[PDB]
Amino acid sequence: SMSVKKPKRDDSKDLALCSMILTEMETHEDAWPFLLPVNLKLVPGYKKVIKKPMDFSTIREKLSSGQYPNLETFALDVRLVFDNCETFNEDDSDIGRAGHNMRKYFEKKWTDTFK
Repeated sequence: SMSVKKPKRDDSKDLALCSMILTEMETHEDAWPFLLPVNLKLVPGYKKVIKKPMDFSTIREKLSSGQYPNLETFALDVRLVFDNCETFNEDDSDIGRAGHNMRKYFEKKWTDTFK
């Protein structure tokens, strides 16, 4: 509350560390469904069904231009990429499986880097 603060967690490396995580996501072999925005002209249903499209290139541009106020807003956009994938793709598909694998990969890097 006013003039009563919890001890200051060091957040000065968060930007660099989120960039490293995102690099590792970009270079994973199952990243290919997620590297670029879904083409809304060429994928029937996507525009109407997926209210907030997100992809790694879009996260990379937001990261690079100071559009994440903190590390939690960054994790929300990464998770959105996988939540979107699960909304649109059967679990038993190459893309569905890719999404589950990437989410698992991300969540471990996240816990190990920050928790």
